[PDB]
Amino acid sequence: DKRDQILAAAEQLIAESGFQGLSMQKLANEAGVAAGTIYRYFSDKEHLLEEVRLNVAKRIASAVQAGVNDDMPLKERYRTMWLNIWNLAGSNLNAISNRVLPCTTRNKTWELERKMFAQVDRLFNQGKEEGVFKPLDNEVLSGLSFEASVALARKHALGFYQLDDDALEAAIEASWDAIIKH
Amino acid sequence: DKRDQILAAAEQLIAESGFQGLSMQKLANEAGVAAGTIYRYFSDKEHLLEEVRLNVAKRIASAVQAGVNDDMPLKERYRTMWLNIWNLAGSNLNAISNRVTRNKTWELERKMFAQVDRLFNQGKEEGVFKPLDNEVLSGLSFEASVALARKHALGFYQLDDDALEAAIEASWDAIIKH
Ligand SMILES: [Cl-]
Repeated sequence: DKRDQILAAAEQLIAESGFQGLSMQKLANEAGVAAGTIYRYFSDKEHLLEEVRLNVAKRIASAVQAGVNDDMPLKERYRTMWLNIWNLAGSNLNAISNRVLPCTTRNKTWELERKMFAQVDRLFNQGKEEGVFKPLDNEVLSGLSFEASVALARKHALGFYQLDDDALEAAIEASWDAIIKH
Repeated sequence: DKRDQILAAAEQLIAESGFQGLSMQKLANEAGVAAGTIYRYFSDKEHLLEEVRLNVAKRIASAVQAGVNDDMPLKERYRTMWLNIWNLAGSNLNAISNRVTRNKTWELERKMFAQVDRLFNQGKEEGVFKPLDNEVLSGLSFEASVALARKHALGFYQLDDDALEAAIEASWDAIIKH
């Protein structure tokens, strides 16, 4: 089964030179398969692209959630994921997803991707249940904390500022302030 | 206006295809000119691109700081900017900026956002804000406006008014001392 190999080649090419650039021929060349092999797995370029988006979302979700267990205290689960996000900066996953349609597909993709972040939801739900977090939708809590520090990571990896360990922990703490009740 | 036409065409191609779809041939064709005319008005693609970046940055800076008066209270300026950012989402201009360097370019760009720096410097000097770097303070607050606004413009998630007000307060919590 060459599906992952093809997705890996595809993702590399998209990271490199984007969605619209993708050639089925170079894909086959880079994946090391005949063109015909690609069509045994994907009906056409457009279906391949959707599978790429879903596959990138799945990898991000497992990277973000790596090392988390729901036994940890809330703040430690938060810190772990926050730091996993920081360490994704400069990766292919970030590169690809910073681009990502109609809205039959657009909403399909969005909905399928949300299901993949089950431990992020459990953190925010548990926090709200415990009276620790502000009572906002998990999408808002995510936007105020995790999703925003993608921005810090991005701007750090691109050189806009250097952050020492004291400074990083200060950033983690400040973002926690955004989501906790005061 | 011919120069400006080329610049607008450049920005449009970039909005559609990024810097990787910006070839001089494609631009000539998008602007309805010969490629020579491009070389005449900019010297080369690098210089065309620096002008695109500066143009786009100035327009973003203008939008971000619209209606901000330096004498108003700290939190009022904050709110105005947070909402200005929110309303950039889904725009033409945000598209082109998303897709877009020298030290001189960055120095010139930063000067355009001087009000944003004065907000953070004044709040730190007054003991209101956490003593962090302005880029970090901005990362902790206004980038929440960007993330939320994006998801919102895409039609992914809808924030009613009370929720938007709460989100503005929450992101203020990130940057103030407690
Ligand atoms: Cl096969």
